[PDB]
Amino acid sequence: NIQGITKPAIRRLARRGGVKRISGLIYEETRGVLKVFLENVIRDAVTYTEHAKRKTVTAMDVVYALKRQGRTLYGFGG
DNA sequence: CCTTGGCGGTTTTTTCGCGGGGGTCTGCGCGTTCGTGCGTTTTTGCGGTGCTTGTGCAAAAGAGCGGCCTCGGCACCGGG
Repeated sequence: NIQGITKPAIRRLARRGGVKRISGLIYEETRGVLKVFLENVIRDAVTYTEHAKRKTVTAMDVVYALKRQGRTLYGFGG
């Protein structure tokens, strides 16, 4: 379901960054880099959860993993 | 305080970037049809109470009996 990140949505995301024109081949590249980033953060959150002896990933594990990667997130109980 | 290799100014050379010009194609813009998301109400699962099913802990007398012992009576060893 990587195709679920649809073309208008990624167009909107590029548009927030101030981009005027979009190449036709860029969408697969953005899907790939988003997959890589999500893979890394999800992996770290999952092993945090497995150390915590839990079966449900909470928001704290996600914020912890992100802050450990230098991508500190405010607003979710950090 | 000694030393010398290298920065620095100067003069030739050489070469890459930008602009102009041109051409091409491809995302952008808009219209039409289709999908599949958020929003509700319904369904299945986890739990508790109440009810039902299992089960541990007074002489007296006779009759009959087993063990037993004396005894009867016999066969047998030793010798000729």
